[PDB]
Amino acid sequence: MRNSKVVVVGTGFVGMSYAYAMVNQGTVEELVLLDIDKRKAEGEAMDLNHGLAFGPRKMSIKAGDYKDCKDAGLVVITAGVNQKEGETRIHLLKRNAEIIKTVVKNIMSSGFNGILLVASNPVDVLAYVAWKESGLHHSRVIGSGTSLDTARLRYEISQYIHIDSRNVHAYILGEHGDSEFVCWSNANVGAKPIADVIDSMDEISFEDLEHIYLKVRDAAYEIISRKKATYYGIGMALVRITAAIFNNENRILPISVLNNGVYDCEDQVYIGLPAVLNKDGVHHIVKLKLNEKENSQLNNSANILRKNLDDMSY
Amino acid sequence: MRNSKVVVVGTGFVGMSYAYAMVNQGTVEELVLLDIDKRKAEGEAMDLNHGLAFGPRKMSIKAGDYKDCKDAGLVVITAGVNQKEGETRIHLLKRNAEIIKTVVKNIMSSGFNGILLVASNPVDVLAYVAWKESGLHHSRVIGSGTSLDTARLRYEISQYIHIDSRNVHAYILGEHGDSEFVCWSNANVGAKPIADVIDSMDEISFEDLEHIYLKVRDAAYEIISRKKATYYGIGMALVRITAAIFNNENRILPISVLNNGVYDCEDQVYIGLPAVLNKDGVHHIVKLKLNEKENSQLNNSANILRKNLDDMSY
Amino acid sequence: MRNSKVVVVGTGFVGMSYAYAMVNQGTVEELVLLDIDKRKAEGEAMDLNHGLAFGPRKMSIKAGDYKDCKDAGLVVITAGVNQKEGETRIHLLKRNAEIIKTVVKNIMSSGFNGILLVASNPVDVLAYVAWKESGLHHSRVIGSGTSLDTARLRYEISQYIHIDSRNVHAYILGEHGDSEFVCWSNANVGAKPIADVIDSMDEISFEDLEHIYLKVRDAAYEIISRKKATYYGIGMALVRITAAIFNNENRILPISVLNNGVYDCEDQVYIGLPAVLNKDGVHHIVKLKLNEKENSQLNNSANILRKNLDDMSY
Amino acid sequence: MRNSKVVVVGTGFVGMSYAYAMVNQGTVEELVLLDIDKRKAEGEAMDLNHGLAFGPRKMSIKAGDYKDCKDAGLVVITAGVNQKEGETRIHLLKRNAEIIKTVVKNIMSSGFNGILLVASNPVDVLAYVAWKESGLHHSRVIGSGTSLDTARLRYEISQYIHIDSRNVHAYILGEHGDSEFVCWSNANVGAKPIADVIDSMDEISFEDLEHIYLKVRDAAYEIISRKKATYYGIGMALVRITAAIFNNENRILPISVLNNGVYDCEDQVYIGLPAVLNKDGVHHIVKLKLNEKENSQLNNSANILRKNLDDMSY
Ligand SMILES: [Cl-]
Ligand SMILES: [Cl-]
Ligand SMILES: [Cl-]
Ligand SMILES: [Cl-]
Ligand SMILES: [Cl-]
Ligand SMILES: [Cl-]
Ligand SMILES: [Cl-]
Ligand SMILES: [Cl-]
Ligand code: NA
Ligand code: NA
Ligand code: NA
Ligand code: NA
Repeated sequence: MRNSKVVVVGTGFVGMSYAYAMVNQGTVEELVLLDIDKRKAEGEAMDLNHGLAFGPRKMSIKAGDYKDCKDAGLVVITAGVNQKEGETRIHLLKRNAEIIKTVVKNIMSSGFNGILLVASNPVDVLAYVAWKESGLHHSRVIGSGTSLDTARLRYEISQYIHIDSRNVHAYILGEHGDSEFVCWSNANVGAKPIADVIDSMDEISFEDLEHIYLKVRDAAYEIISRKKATYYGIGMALVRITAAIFNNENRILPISVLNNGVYDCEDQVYIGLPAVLNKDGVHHIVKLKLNEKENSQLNNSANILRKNLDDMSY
Repeated sequence: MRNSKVVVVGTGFVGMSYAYAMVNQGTVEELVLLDIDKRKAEGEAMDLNHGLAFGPRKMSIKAGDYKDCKDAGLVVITAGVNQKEGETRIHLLKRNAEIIKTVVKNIMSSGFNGILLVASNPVDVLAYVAWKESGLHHSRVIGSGTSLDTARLRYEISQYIHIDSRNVHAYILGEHGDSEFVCWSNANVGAKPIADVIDSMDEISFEDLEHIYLKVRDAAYEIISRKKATYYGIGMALVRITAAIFNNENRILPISVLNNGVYDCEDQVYIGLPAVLNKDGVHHIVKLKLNEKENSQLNNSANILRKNLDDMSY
Repeated sequence: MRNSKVVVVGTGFVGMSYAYAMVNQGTVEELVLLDIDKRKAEGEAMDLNHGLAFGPRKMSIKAGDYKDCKDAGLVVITAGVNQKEGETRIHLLKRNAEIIKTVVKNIMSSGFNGILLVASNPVDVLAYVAWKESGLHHSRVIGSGTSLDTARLRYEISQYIHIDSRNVHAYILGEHGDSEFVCWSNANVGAKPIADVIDSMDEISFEDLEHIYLKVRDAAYEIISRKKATYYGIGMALVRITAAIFNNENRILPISVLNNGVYDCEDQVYIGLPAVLNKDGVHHIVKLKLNEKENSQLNNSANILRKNLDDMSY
Repeated sequence: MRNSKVVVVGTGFVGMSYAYAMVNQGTVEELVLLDIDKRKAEGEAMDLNHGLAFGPRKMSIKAGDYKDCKDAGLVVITAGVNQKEGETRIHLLKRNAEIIKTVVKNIMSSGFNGILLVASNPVDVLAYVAWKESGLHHSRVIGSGTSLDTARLRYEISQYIHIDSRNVHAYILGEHGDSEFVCWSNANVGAKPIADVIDSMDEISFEDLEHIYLKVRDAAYEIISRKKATYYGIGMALVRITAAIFNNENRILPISVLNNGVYDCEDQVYIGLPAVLNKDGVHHIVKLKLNEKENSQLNNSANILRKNLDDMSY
């Protein structure tokens, strides 16, 4: 048995770029848009529906309510708030946790028993929050984690070596935020280790690697400073996560998942790690052999998230 | 010989929804984004590029300048301005005509010799302006016209009769604006005339038709009033027009084209009519047998646009 | 709830062209191949599986047994036999009916409760046979009927008027065989009636229509005489029927369906008529207004099939 | 500038499975089929054309002659002969070399200046022959090499570890034939080296690797013995090679290429190696660090092909 219904909670540019990308890719049959501003969600459903006669797939799209979650295979949460003038980061963190809690309680009230995908920032902490408040098994609750950071990394590398970015197999791990890091010890192009690529190609050197990490680190800021917000990138990352689940792919993607003893960092954190996705959610987390530097960086990143969660009394 | 490069002029939500939809559909290989705010166009190119590692097609995407138009197969113009406090409609009409003129002169300076597609509103008058200022043959300059209105119509009909909207073959003709009208005399579902569908199906009646026309008429307003602007719909319409040209389809779509004696309304207006699109642009305009009411409505619509153009001293 | 499993019974070139086309289009997730020659089905599954690492969709493909039908959403039957030296047409007709009966009993034994799609020839009579032997409701048993004849017709017309064949909306109706006929009274290009197209375009005349009918009539023979058998065409027709069902499209396609009083020809025959397909099978048969000639031709075609069925004591 | 025309020479099941797969994937716009049996090629073009009204892309498909190669971007050669009763392997090798020579001379006579892709067996020797007889630069002449063997390898590995085969990044190198070998030293799943996968997963062990190599070695025989010939697998491999070129991907695929000093085996052989493909053909061969065993195996494989070529007085 298979499901083909996704509910999107929050119709800001992240949720709607995701929805539009799904419409253009024909990812699923049925889409339901939820927003605290019901009129806005209705307008967004009109605007999506009006392009369908030109789209690749027959779809059913509507604005709905939490009761529409009941038989949804996936709910994607993008809701949250922005820092107010004078507001501390812990205060805001707590306001976003309360929003996620409320969304998740409303989703669970419907009878929903599918998978939760959190894209709201800070995504690692909010995925943990959603996991705890949902009562669901952690293999059924994920966050988008470093999937977009990873796509950025592949893009940047591809510009040095002029190889299809889809042939670049390297991950950003850890917190989706300032403490993320590149796993260079397990990076290849095609089947070829990155260290060998560096030795072979004049196009890419050791110095470029640190530059690329910085570019990946600064990418969100850079986009926000130029066009107010970033959303096309995450929209396609969320589509890809969705497709791995509905197409039952057993695809390896870096996403926010509960470590739970897989890596030797903090067990009780959601954090960006490569994981196998299929129709049932997370099949398992892939355990990479990290070098000493990367393991240290993963520990640092996990400690940071665990402190955040402690401070939110989670 | 084939081209696979599109330039988008103006990176507001219409131009960028179009670009993102192309990225998700893999419509063409190469995309160049132009905007008077160069930093903004650069941010938009970053945000699109970051989703490519998850996209269906290898692409080259960058922010560029008018010189990048030189070997573009298609330039899509979305630039323009909004009414200022106190501004007359003729004043604003003239300010938009001057913007189009300037864009088009800059495009032609590059050596460009491809096709122009105008999506800026009011699209029928601005397509005529672009045609005149470009010096190009009118088969190489088009506007998006009533292609989106037509998709809306198909969507609305599909909701009554519960048939795939892509099986609904009916057009909105005329001005993309208040004087557009439904061509009911040439409308079918599958191969079946709409009048026969009405007789057969309890699901749809003569009264529903006038309602559907009103819904189509009010659709933009409705969306704008709920989410500030409409853009997902036109984005997919522009993709479809683009695909008909780059895939050399000889596809019939209702778009803004120079009447030029095909219908018996004003010859010297661009107006929404069904037309055959292929790699060379407009192969010919399809001439439908209109009934007396529709012919009158087309004349009214053409007269309105011709008066607009006169008033702009075109 | 949605299904994504198809079983193919008979792995000759029709069944396997269908399967390969599905693999290349990514139509469904799961495919099971059945053949009385188990080793052959296993070889075909190997050969399909080996292309998947290059395919657009993750799939599960295997050779199986009738018990694999139990949770299949669709079983496509292509099994049957060829005329032996000296064999009468009624004898062979009866040998094919017994094969279909046996296949269908074996399918039903599994607990299967999905949709049956018969492609074996003569498809209209064998669809009726499959319907009767299955015990299923007639909306859940169909044949491929004149869907391919219809694609041929659209192709031929497109070559005269140089319009995308997918914009040509015209049907072949009746028996998939010598008594099929073109429904010219309900034929259009885009939204434009074919009679108007003829008047407008020097490219197509009344004389061409009879020629086109003859071409469509002779197409199978022509292909068989040049490459031994026809199978790429039907393979893509079967994919399209499958996609209408699994994508729940409410798509109108001409297929073999039980008339049952919809048209005024024989009620108890399966015959090629336009029908609405969705995830539940046939939603309804579309009733076209036929002209006097076409109605007569449909009656002739139905009488022929009814005589065939009588002669088989169905 | 971009091309979108492919010519297929030889319409047996390899050439036609390739063509049909392209039609179902919409790989290119224009297809021309050539065969010494012109009637057969015409029948194959009919059978393909008849499915287009149901296909994803508008296409132009016809049977043609060598003059149609003139503006083709790619010619795919599948022509050749089978061993006769009593015939030595060197005799037959020479008969196939003469066929390739004749095809290639006829292609070059047209004015063709695109890329040659040889799929005829033995593909490595015949790619060299085509290269020499064509007068073209070796970056513009390739063979399908071990691309299919590689897809088989990925499929087999995926069945042990239950990961999307498209996440399995490992190559078969060398002769497409008995002396091919797995490059285990440069094999990963996602970004994770295969040795680490073996250590982590109970699902796959060192012993399985030798078994998998044997399965890959025996795959063609196995399929041939069950269904007479193998062709669906190579058909999709050829599509993938084609797509890398027409979509200008800079994609890494293992194909037959002229070693020419890249690896330290024989310089003057075509042999299966990973290579970067884009619109211009082979950008460069990727040089992997091979371990001692693999380097020896590559040398053995190259020596075998060089002896074959010597024996054919190439
Ligand atoms: Cl569903
Ligand atoms: Cl939001
Ligand atoms: Cl291009
Ligand atoms: Cl703008
Ligand atoms: Cl399923
Ligand atoms: Cl069979
Ligand atoms: Cl071309
Ligand atoms: Cl051949
Ligand atoms: Na280097
Ligand atoms: Na009615
Ligand atoms: Na005519
Ligand atoms: Na193991």
